[PDB]
Amino acid sequence: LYPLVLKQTIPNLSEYTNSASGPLEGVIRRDSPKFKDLVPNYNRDILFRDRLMSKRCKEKLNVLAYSVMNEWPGIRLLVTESESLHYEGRAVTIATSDRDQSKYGMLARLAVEAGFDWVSYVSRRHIYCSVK
Amino acid sequence: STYPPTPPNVTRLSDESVMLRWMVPRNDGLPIVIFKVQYRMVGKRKNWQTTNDNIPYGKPKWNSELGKSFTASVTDLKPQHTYRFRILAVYSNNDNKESNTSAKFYLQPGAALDPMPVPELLEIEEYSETAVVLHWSLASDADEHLITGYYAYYRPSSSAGEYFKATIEGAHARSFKIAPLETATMYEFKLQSFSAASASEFSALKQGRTQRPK
Repeated sequence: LYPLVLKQTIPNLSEYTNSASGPLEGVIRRDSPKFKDLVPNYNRDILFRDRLMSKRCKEKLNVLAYSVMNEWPGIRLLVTESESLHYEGRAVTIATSDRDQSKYGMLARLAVEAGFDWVSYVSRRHIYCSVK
Repeated sequence: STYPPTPPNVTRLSDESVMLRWMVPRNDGLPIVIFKVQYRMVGKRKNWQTTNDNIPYGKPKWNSELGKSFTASVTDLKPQHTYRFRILAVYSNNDNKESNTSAKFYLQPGAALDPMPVPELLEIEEYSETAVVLHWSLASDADEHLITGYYAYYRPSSSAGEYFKATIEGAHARSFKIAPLETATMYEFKLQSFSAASASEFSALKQGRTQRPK
């Protein structure tokens, strides 16, 4: 299970395609009839730099949270942001609590393992993940 | 600390593929476990593409007084487009570091380019327990001024994996030691001549075994 490298994507294909996170949809606003569906994540072992996410997002973000702690006992997952799926709650921008950029490739792999539908090593600063 | 690969140098293999060559300079930083290969189109809306291969660092640590050099192909490229290429090293701590990018490389169609000489590959010299020596010839006609060197492709016999590649420079070479190889192991080998602009059809695929420990 190799870590991802800068700009690597698993699966190795486009985000909005089928085998990945599936299609885009409605941009969710405060007035939106959708707005009631975006759930908060009050997992205490996830650090937020925001708490409001889609349903599948939470499911996988929680497995990854405890997967990070699993891979590195004492470390915590950090969510830094919750035209892409961010306005829909279906995308996260993540790092680790100890800010170890050298772990990011590994974190990316852990987001895949944790069952995110599409992971993208977008920068040295942070990893992008999304769900269908 | 972690020392990056040099930017890859590119030669054209066919209308849809290229060979990349790079080095890791001698350094006391962390060991590299694998390299990943990335390319991107120069132009519209364009992102970095990662190929599926995980190129192993292999042994030994260094194959020269300067570092260790590597050869790898990128295939399934769209013809008649400009690309840039880079190499990413994965270190023993699972971090990664990318090379500087190559120069813009236009992928030529083959119509204007001259056929390269096909090497005639001779039986594999079963040199040692850990090495083999390839020998070949060039047809009488061959314009040797066209040739920069030869690319060798080899893998365990019957393996479904991608061929390992190695580069031998010099039109006048007619032999090449492939090493270190696994002991008592059947490999299959093919060879092509190359220049910057193209590369020959392949020699016959030849099988050869490293020696069995007595």
